[PDB]
Amino acid sequence: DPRLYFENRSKFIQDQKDKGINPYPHKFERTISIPEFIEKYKDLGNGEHLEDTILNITGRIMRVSASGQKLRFFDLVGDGEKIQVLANYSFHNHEKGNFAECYDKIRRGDIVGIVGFPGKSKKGELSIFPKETILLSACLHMLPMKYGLKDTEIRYRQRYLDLLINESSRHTFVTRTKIINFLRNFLNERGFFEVETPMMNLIAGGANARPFITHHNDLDLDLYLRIATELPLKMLIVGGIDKVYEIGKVFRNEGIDNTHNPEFTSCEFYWAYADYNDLIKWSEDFFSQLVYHLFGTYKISYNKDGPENQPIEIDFTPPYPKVSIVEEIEKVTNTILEQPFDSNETIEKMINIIKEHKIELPNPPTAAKLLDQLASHFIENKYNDKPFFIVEHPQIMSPLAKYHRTKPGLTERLEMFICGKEVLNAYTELNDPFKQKECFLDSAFCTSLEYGLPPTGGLGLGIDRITMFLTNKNSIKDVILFPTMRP
Amino acid sequence: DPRLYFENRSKFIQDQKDKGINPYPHKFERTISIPEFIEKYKDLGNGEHLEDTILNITGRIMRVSASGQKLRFFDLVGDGEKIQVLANYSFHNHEKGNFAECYDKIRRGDIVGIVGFPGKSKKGELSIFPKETILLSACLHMLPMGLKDTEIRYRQRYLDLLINESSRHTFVTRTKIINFLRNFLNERGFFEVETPMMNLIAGGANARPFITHHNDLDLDLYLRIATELPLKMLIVGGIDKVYEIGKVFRNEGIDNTHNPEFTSCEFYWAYADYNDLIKWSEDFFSQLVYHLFGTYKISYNKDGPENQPIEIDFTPPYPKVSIVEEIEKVTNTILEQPFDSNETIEKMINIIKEHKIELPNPPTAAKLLDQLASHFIENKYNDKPFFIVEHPQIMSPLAKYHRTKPGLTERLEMFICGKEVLNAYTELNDPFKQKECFLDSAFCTSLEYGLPPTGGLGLGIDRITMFLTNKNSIKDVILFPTMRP
Ligand SMILES: C[C@@H]1CCCN(C[C@H]2Cc3cc(O)cc(O)c3C(=O)O2)C1
Ligand SMILES: C[C@@H]1CCCN(C[C@H]2Cc3cc(O)cc(O)c3C(=O)O2)C1
Ligand SMILES: N[C@@H](CCCC[NH3+])C(=O)O
Ligand SMILES: N[C@@H](CCCC[NH3+])C(=O)O
Repeated sequence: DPRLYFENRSKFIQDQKDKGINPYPHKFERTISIPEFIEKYKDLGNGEHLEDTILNITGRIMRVSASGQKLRFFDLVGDGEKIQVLANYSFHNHEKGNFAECYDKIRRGDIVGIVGFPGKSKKGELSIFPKETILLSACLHMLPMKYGLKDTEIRYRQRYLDLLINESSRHTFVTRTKIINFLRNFLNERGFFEVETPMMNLIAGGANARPFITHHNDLDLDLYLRIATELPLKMLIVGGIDKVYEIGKVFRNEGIDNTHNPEFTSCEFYWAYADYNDLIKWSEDFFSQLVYHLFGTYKISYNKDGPENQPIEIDFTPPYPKVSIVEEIEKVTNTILEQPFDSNETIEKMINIIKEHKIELPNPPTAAKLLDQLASHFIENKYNDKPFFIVEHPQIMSPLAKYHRTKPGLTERLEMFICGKEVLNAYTELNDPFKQKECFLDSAFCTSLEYGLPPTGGLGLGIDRITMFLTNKNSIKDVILFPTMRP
Repeated sequence: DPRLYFENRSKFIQDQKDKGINPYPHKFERTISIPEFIEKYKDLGNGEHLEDTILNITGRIMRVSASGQKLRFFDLVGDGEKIQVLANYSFHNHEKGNFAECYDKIRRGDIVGIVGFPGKSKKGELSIFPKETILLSACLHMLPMGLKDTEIRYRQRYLDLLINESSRHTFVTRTKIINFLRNFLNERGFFEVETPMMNLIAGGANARPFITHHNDLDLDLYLRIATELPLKMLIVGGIDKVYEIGKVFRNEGIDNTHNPEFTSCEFYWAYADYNDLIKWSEDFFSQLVYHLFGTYKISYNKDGPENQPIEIDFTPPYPKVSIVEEIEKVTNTILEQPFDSNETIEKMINIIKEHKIELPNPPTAAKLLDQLASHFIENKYNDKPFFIVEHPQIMSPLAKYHRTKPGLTERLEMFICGKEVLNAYTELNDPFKQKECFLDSAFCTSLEYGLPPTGGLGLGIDRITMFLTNKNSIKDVILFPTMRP
């Protein structure tokens, strides 16, 4: 029980090897899985056995029970579904070892191949009746019980233990790929095209973050890891790919939070001849149909304050509330910020309302980062009953967004927030090389615009944050398999 | 013409802004795309006009030709398809400006917005009849008129995708291949996942890894060379059918068939053996080739686009050869075990020099066998893909020992024109038989909880698209490959 269980099971493998019994066989020819076994023999008669249809099935023993040395009860799991094993001495093929020698050797956690027939016990339990039982691979360690996990960080370290004990985690991850599959098929329906852009570049462009640094030995270059796929995707639209998208990982060297991770899955599409309204119409259709594709209703339950407090209802019914960033800030505080924002009359007009409201000052106090913290404390945690948009950002905050059609100083940028956390960022791209801020971003992108970029609108998604709200999870390490951990 | 055209056009759009014309308008809503335009109005009569059905279309001009200053001819390209522009003077709206100036400004490469009606040309071409054309995005640089076989096509792919209609046909099939692969595995109950690309140790293959540093934890991490270890750990977790189409990073040479980062897919099939992996690859490759072309045989310019092309027959089954057996037969020598013994190493050292082959340093057991297989097995059959099977355990640290032949494993490698596009074997699920479980301890411990008998397979997506798109270099199937400044 302490640590000696790892020793005798290890010697048990050696005792089987010396006696001539190979403990890890090569191939077991199973003819039926467990989920299909459940679907095929679900409505059998209580006590009915199908003796003429023998089946070969595999699985992992999760409960070892006995009753008289000649009747042994097991729990065989596989692909998230569970059936019972009713090993009876009279049904055992008395030609491959003794019954006791064939069943006293296996314990909890062992992968075993079963040769038997389907049937239901008198208690009404669908079970497989093995005439032959062969150990495929033994579990040398002591597996914890049901509620002996999902507490410590052993899940984030050894996820294979968390996937075999808690039905939640398996449901968290089958819904994660269900989202990615729904998102991939959603774009393909609109004629989008999936591509692959490089991840090791000589410049860190696309967003605002802190990059990584690696080195190529055969070339002697110190390359930067990407933070987004903004620049290469636009170059492909110049190449004729009007509808293009890409799903993949992006790297960030920021602080690790419950919504922040060193690496996470990104998704950016770029729609040619699409304006500001085409994006919000695309966003409201995507999130609404997604939660309806999963839960059958636009209203979902989500414990915002951990599993210890009551949840809050998140309504995904379009249209979502649109909010202007500069217009809402100057109303809740009645501090009129006149453009230009990078002046000196207004840059401290908002400094005297961030330290006056007991909020951390962001250094450097640039007009772009001041409006960011002002929006993060006055607009973000506004509508938790339903997601909302923060639209019409200033041009100081979005150096890659096209000028607004009428309103000066602003742009057509939009950010969707769920429970106050950004999960979407979209704007109409700035296809003017002369009205650009950075070309006076690498030259590979500045030269790409000089060849002609159509009026394009882009959008980025946070899939790792989306799965958090769509699975009632509060941490970023719950929605990814192997999060970065400290030894 | 040099940069003067780019600098004259840069001033040309500057004057257009001063005159009061926006060269980059915000929105111009189009009603129908160019591919939809062809699929609808193709069955018209030569010269038939539909002057009542007006449409809003967009595209990029790739051809400018004058003809009597009354009819202007253009080639509008959009989404890999082309249409003609019949700018008849009688149909032009003269209120929007001078008909001469409204079309003398349109150069090659400009993105324009056309408002007009469909129909066929006088000669019989499907054309669009613009009532008015408005420039939305101007191409300042001169588009290369086709003298494109240089090196700039790798650094500036957007130029290579507009001028060469052939390269767009190859990158569209690379997506169709991945779309076929994902659906192939998903239709077989496989469950796609995502393993972290930044691991504490690089494992799963045999290559030098890239190493970066995190600024919050202040320890150096290794970029993955293969998703092998994190995937089979999910097999221990209950996912009996798991795969991951993604990217890996290997820090080594850059040749026509090697890139510092490439796309690879690896699926792990529980309760499947070596015979199940051979049947899968034979089925997957034959169905993929037939899905793209309609036949199992294809043509491929192995020696280059100028030399004669060879044919590849993807009709299953494919030949299988044991690596240790065929090497002994072609060189008439016997390589007794152990393969890393001084006597066997010496024989492998000499045989490659009797036939004048370079020595792959370091002269080890695996390196000598790997070189002995590339210059004696992979270059003998090119008409069909073939499997090189039953590798020694010294060449495969993670492959299960052969169930019948001692000293070997149940490995299989598929080759096309002598290049490895696939690798598979039954996974070694015995934690004691691993020489290295005494790699990382975080993976050997996962085997201690019981790994069922499974069989994994790896695919080289970038190499597979090469032989299916008739490309000699791997940089031709990658959008933006690694390029030196
Ligand atoms: C491209 C998308 C657009 C939608 C918004 N997200 C936000 C992104 C920010 C972030 C920073 C970080 O260092 C670590 C993170 O895990 C995250 C994260 O998960 O989310 C970005
Ligand atoms: C997992 C797959 C399947 C099994 C075989 N291939 C081989 C892989 C090796 C490689 C190294 C490199 O530095 C660069 C490369 O492009 C490649 C490549 O394209 O192919 C690996
Ligand atoms: N790349 C942006 C999202 C897309 C913006 C519009 N092209 C980001 O990382 O937030
Ligand atoms: N990781 C292997 C492919 C899978 C081999 C079977 N586990 C490679 O890079 O070649």
